[PDB]
Amino acid sequence: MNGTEGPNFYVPFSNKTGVVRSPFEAPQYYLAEPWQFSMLAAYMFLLIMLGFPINFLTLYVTVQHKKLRTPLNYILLNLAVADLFMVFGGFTTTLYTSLHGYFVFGPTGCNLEGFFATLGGEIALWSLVVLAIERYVVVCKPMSNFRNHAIMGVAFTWVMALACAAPPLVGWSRYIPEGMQCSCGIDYYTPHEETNNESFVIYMFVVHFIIPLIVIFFCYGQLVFTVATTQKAEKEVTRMVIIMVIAFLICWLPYAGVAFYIFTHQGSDFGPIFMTIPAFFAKTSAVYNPVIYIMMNKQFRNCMVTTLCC
Amino acid sequence: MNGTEGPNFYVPFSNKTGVVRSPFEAPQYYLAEPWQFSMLAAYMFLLIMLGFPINFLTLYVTVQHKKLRTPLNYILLNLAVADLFMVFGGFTTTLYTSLHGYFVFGPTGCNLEGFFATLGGEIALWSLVVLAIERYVVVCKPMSGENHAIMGVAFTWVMALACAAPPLVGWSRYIPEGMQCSCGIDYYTPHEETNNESFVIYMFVVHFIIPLIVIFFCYGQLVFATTQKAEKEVTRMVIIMVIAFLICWLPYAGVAFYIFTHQGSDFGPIFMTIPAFFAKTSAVYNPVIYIMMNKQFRNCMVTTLCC
Amino acid sequence: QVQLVESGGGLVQPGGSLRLSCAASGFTFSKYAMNWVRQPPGKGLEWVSGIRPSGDNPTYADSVEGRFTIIRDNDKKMVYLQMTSLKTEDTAVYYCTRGYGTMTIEGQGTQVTV
Amino acid sequence: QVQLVESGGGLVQPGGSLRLSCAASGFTFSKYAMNWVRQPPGKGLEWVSGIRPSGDNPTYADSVEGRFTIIRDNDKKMVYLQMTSLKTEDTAVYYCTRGYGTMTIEGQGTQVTV
Ligand SMILES: *[C@@H]1O[C@H](CO)[C@@H](O[C@@H]2O[C@H](CO)[C@@H](O[C@@H]3O[C@H](CO[C@H]4O[C@H](CO)[C@@H](O)[C@H](O)[C@@H]4O)[C@@H](O)[C@H](O[C@H]4O[C@H](CO)[C@@H](O)[C@H](O)[C@@H]4O[C@@H]4O[C@H](CO)[C@@H](O)[C@H](O)[C@H]4NC(C)=O)[C@@H]3O)[C@H](O)[C@H]2NC(C)=O)[C@H](O)[C@H]1NC(C)=O
Ligand SMILES: *[C@@H]1O[C@H](CO)[C@@H](O[C@@H]2O[C@H](CO)[C@@H](O[C@@H]3O[C@H](CO[C@H]4O[C@H](CO)[C@@H](O)[C@H](O)[C@@H]4O)[C@@H](O)[C@H](O[C@H]4O[C@H](CO)[C@@H](O)[C@H](O)[C@@H]4O)[C@@H]3O)[C@H](O)[C@H]2NC(C)=O)[C@H](O)[C@H]1NC(C)=O
Ligand SMILES: *[C@@H]1O[C@H](CO)[C@@H](O[C@@H]2O[C@H](CO)[C@@H](O[C@@H]3O[C@H](CO)[C@@H](O)[C@H](O)[C@@H]3O)[C@H](O)[C@H]2NC(C)=O)[C@H](O)[C@H]1NC(C)=O
Ligand SMILES: *[C@@H]1O[C@H](CO)[C@@H](O[C@@H]2O[C@H](CO)[C@@H](O)[C@H](O)[C@H]2NC(C)=O)[C@H](O)[C@H]1NC(C)=O
Ligand SMILES: *C/C=C(C)/C=C\C=C(C)\C=C\C1=C(C)CCCC1(C)C
Ligand SMILES: *C/C=C(C)/C=C\C=C(C)\C=C\C1=C(C)CCCC1(C)C
Repeated sequence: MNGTEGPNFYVPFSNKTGVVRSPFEAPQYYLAEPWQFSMLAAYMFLLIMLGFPINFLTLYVTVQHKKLRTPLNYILLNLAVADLFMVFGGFTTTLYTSLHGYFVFGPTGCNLEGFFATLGGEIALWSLVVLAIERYVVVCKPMSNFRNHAIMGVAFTWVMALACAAPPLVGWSRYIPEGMQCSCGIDYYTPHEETNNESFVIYMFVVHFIIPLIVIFFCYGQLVFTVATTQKAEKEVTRMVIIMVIAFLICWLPYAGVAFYIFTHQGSDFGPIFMTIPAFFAKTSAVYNPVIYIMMNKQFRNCMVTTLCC
Repeated sequence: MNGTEGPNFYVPFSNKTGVVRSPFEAPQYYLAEPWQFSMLAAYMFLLIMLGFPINFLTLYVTVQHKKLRTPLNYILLNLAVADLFMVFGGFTTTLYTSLHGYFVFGPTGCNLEGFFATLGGEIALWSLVVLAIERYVVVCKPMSGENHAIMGVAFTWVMALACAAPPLVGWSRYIPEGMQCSCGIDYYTPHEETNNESFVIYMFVVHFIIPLIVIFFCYGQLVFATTQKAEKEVTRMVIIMVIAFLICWLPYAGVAFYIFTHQGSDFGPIFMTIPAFFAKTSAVYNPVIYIMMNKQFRNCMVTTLCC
Repeated sequence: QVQLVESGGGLVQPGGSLRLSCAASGFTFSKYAMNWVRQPPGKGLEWVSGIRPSGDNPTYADSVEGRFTIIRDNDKKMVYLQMTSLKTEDTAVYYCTRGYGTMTIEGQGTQVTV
Repeated sequence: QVQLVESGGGLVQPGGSLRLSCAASGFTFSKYAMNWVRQPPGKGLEWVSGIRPSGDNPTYADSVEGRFTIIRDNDKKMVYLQMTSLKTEDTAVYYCTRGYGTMTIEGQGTQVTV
């Protein structure tokens, strides 16, 4: 056979040699070189290392200041909250697993890694849905004499992200080790009708990916004839919303595309390095978002220095 | 039968009950509650977490800028280098061990934890020796920048390696302390074969007391816009840098001596582990002052951050 | 409630022949693959043969290369194993497994004694 | 080069008596503590008795509490163990260890059979 399915797992490496083992029971150094696993753990350290301070400080500065309560700041705090849940909930497990070479914690260890990494991307996505709607409403002005909502828009992201990440934990779909068996994700591989993950993947791609992209590019399509305070706060913020999506598309397409490729070509000849590269690349979702919020939005950068240099 | 000595280790907990195990072989959750070990790992995370950025940025800003080459900046870079060696060399091992509850790496894992933590404190101490001499020479002026300071940085790494290296060689050894999560110089067991008893006298007097004499000697000499501030604020910070050092390392240094004298007495694992882990703030506290007090650097730090 | 029948098999003399069966029940059959796995006396499980969901490309172990041959019926939910020119070591208890793995649903199988 | 002699001991009848010895060589004796440890047939090592470097405070196991008594000579580098009112289970091979641990430097031992 090409891969190696099991009750919990699917190892993309033939078990003709008899070498293949469960990635919960024993290490997976036969998949790739042992130093390549330390390369993950090293890379994964830097995600945790630069993740915590940027997300924590951004959360701290936003809450500390009574000012900075524009919807943009609410969502970029909402991300910073989720990004911390990534760093602590998910990234710890993968950094620990990357070292050992297998999910030594167990099947529940896999759930942590997949769950919070799934939230991070979905909460970030559904946030870009809210931002796209927010930048649309201010520019095009569909409702007159209009300009609370952001707090309900933050509730939207956590409601929709939990409609993605939670069901795997419940029963519909499951989290399963991917690539080098160091990360986890939605079961694109084994059909596992008992779990019904085939139906969930259609659900996840359309509902939890494609529909957003329609709504974002719908709202962007309204600002085609379009593109001191109102001339900059309209421009720079809406400009950053675009750059926030551009970075998202660079980040999550690699994984999303490979996930679809594997969903179609279940059982085909593909190795562990195929998925693990775009999978671990997508874990920059913790750090890249609140780098832009500092880098582009200088309004925040000024008030960030207030917190640091008191 | 108060403690429990072994070939590699000494567990401060009686093995009458038969429960005691080697802190290289099995976890030490019988010493204290399991959550107290997670309290270490949690605390130890924050040391690594706030350690890397402050030491890295301080190293980056100092090197990036062609300016800021005063001896003060050379040493506070020298610290930032050592403090990174603490965070990566030592603190990783203890954070990993704090979780598992024992040095699962092995005897060499202990050496890492003790070695770089010993350097960090000695390199910091021998740096305060250099600073004390530097502030003395400018004020009292016996002699009528980027040379002497560079040789003064070589002094710290020469003297710190006279402390931390010999344990690795044979004279003295690194041994797990308190909860068996940190390591340090063998105060508990004489281990005459290693001759750690002789080293402890060496370490206290020669590595620590001699410096304190030289620092308070130089401070004793200073009892009676640019030059009026650069002389004051820098020499003021040198004092605050020592004050913080005395708060940091006396707890451990005192307990280490207490145990050295009262070898085999009735003391628990919580006795040493508190001042031991408290002293691991040596990674972060030094280059907080360099930002907090010295505003000259703080300005040029913002240049690197906010371009 | 998934159920895999393990029909066919019994006592056969050395250098003989035998055609096993594996009736599938209670799942979308043609939507995943199936394998054959045996349990020799004393030694661990051996992955015998495997085949794709469509049934196009079969794969065999080096132990029973060419001698055994696997084929499936997607319409009637069945998997066969025409074992020819047997040997003494082929003495085992044969199971058919789902997916690509060695985990065996149900049990008992078929006592193939050579 | 450290050497620990294991003098005294042999065959004794139940409820008897026996005084063991442990001559130290090639180290600062009075600067360390010393213990006694035995090896029963089949069962793991038992820490019997222990004493401080000075020799002030001795400690015994509950197994041999009061019956055995430990005492050391710092001047002549010796450690004794006056074992009185023995039992059948005391049948073991006795060693004297350094520090406070059950790790035994290589010793002749002594076959105490009751
Ligand atoms: C990838 O591929 C590799 C190799 O191709 C494969 O590894 C094998 O995995 C199987 C399990 O999936 C292992 O088989 C088990 O072996 C057990 C004992 O084997 C050890 O000892 C022998 C010494 O003879 C060694 O050669 C061997 O290496 C092992 O160290 C065996 O106990 C297991 O089977 C018994 O138990 C199960 C569970 O209860 C039961 O269902 C079985 O029926 C069986 O019990 C026996 O049943 C018979 C028939 O009814 C009965 O008569 C008998 O009394 C029972 N047994 C007794 C005496 O009590 C099981 O066969 C195998 O050893 C592995 N090989 C290796 C690598 O060593 C991986 O599984 C593959 N990876 C995956 C999962 O994708
Ligand atoms: C704190 O105090 C405890 C008190 O128990 C110490 O634990 C004992 O440590 C000794 C160390 O030698 C162990 O002794 C050895 O036991 C081996 C067998 O142990 C297993 O099997 C027995 C079955 O009888 C079980 O009861 C036991 O639980 C184990 O599963 C023997 O094989 C050893 O003998 C061999 O090595 C010795 C080396 O000195 C030779 O002299 C022998 O000839 C032989 O080759 C040996 O006797 C003892 O088993 C431990 N007890 C327990 C609880 O199992 C701790 O060591 C101590 N703390 C520390 C780490 O210092
Ligand atoms: C393991 O992976 C390999 C590579 O993906 C799989 O190979 C594929 O095998 C099928 C069946 O033999 C091929 O289908 C046939 O392709 C030819 C030419 O494209 C076509 O004319 C036939 O009608 C038929 O569709 C498929 O092309 C082939 N892929 C390639 C091009 O390498 C293999 O099947 C996998 N193993 C298992 C266990 O399925
Ligand atoms: C364990 O520690 C206790 C406390 O230090 C020791 O008790 C002392 O014993 C000495 C004699 O050996 C006395 O002079 C002291 O007065 C005791 N201290 C008090 C007041 O408790 C004890 O000996 C130690 N046990 C061992 C064998 O290590
Ligand atoms: C390293 C661990 C990872 C990547 C775990 C899970 C990731 C997903 C389930 C990602 C899927 C998608 C997201 C988050 C973004 C839009 C496309 C998507 C639905 C494929
Ligand atoms: C957490 C790990 C630690 C404390 C490891 C080792 C520490 C020492 C050997 C410390 C000793 C001393 C230093 C570094 C500072 C001055 C006093 C000292 C000589 C006791």
